[PDB]
Amino acid sequence: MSEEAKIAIELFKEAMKDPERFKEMCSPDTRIESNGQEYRGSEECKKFAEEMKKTEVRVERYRSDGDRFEIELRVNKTFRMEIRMRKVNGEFRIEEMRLHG
Repeated sequence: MSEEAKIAIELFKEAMKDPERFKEMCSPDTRIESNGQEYRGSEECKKFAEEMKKTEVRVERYRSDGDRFEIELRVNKTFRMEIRMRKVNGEFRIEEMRLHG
């Protein structure tokens, strides 16, 4: 429950700190939407992470399912971020994430 997400939340937060670590988390399934602009796939997501490197994160909301985790964050320039992740073999994949600020 709390722990898995913590790890999952922390991993994303740690991935926010390390741009290349973020590149690892992505799969071809990954879909990202930012300001009406869409990024989809392994390569495209890694390409997104580089742009995000140019940037105090607060977790406003969190939801838990065994397979998948839905997380809603506050980015602080202030923005709101929603992330959906699925746990695969002790590793976490970013199934989707949308940043609407």
